Amino acid sequence: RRCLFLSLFSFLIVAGATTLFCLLHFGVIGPQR
Repeated sequence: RRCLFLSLFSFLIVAGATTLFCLLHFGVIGPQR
C-alpha cells in the first residue's frame, strides 16, 4: 500500500525535468552530451 509517499515520489521524477531548464539558466553550454 502506497501512502503519502505516493505524491512524494513524483518529485524525484520531475527533478530531472527541472534540471534541464535550470541547466540553461546556469550557463552550462559547452560539452553537451
